[PDB]
Amino acid sequence: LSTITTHHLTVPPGLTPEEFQELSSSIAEFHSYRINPGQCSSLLAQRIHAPVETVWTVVRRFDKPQTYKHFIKSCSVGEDFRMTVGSTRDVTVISGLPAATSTERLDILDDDRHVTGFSIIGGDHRLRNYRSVTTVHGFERDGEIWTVVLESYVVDVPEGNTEEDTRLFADTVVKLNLQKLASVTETLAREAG
Amino acid sequence: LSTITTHHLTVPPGLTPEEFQELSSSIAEFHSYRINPGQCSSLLAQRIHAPVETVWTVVRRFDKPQTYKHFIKSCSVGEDFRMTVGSTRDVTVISGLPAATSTERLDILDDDRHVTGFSIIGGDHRLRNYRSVTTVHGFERDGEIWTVVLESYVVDVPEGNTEEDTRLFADTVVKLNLQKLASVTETLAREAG
Ligand SMILES: CC1=CC(=O)CC(C)(C)[C@@]1(O)/C=C/C(C)=C\C(=O)O
Ligand SMILES: CC1=CC(=O)CC(C)(C)[C@@]1(O)/C=C/C(C)=C\C(=O)O
Repeated sequence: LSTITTHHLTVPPGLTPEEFQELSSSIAEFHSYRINPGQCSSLLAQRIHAPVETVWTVVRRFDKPQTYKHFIKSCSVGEDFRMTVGSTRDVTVISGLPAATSTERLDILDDDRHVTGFSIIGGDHRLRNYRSVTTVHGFERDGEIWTVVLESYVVDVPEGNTEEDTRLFADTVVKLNLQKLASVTETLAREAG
Repeated sequence: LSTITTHHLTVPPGLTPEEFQELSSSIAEFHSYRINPGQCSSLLAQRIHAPVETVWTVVRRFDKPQTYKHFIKSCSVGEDFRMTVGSTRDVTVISGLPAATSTERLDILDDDRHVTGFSIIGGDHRLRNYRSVTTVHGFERDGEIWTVVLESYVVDVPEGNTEEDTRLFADTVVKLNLQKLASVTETLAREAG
């Protein structure tokens, strides 16, 4: 029947084992899900050579996904938008023609622990039951500093598609956006200001 | 009625004016098209800190688009594939679910001038009449060497879509793949071998 994910029990690509062992409790706490037979889930990681708060300042901007995500034509939150759990955004995504619309809900926002997450709750695309969580972590070794971002999701496998294609699609989207996040924040860190 | 494109008469993003003035004859020769009212066309550029042949070795691999393009699940050319004008490839693209299929024809392959191009001639997506050309150019200044890649396309604007969304879609795809090309070839150049 239902199962618990195992992301917190194996090393995700692009993470070292030493890094994983430092993150294993966070992965258990924030990146575990109970999933049903029609669902899949994945955990992706991205190392970033920038301080945590530099990365978090970008990651946390629910109303400006275009700043670290590809193919965002627009994102609207409506005036009086205040960043609070339950707020929603309408994203127009130009990954194809016509452009897709995704309505997304802010699920988590913890500025102290550097955790956020959202759920897709409308739109005209095929990803159903999509929910993701992103956490940001600082590392240090001999005075050197870096960040690891972890992003996991759960989603329904769409009718007529395999889990492997579903995971390949969502994994590729998340991985490429994490690479943009790394570039944007490493540029920020390099240039200071 | 029909018009000639003007890419060879203005500076595309990410190119310096000095670079453009060196490339203007190539842009006129390889990146100009006669287009009809229902069509749009764009020219994109990418500077790469690697020698021309390092970039060209990758650009020229019609059967391995996955090496510098995002979201390629597979590409099949069939046994006895020989790289000749008229050869075709079946690309499966995982930019959405279900994955798209594009059947593409090799239009140009000039290893001396570093020119290639392809036309989409089948599949189950919406891009109709898509044709692109890619050229690769070497620059030198005071012993320093770099490459510029130019990629242009012509495509039909799909029913119910604006030219601006059509250009935004194709421009973003091409720009992001040119960035992967730059990363892949700059890594190659940095590591030599
Ligand atoms: C890029 C794209 C293409 C689709 O077909 C679905 C949807 C529009 C939701 C999406 O924005 C997917 C976004 C995902 C998976 C994650 C994110 O944004 O963190
Ligand atoms: C990424 C993608 C999404 C689509 O919806 C159309 C198609 C499948 C053709 C495509 O491969 C487009 C590829 C383009 C424009 C250029 C290329 O490859 O040089």
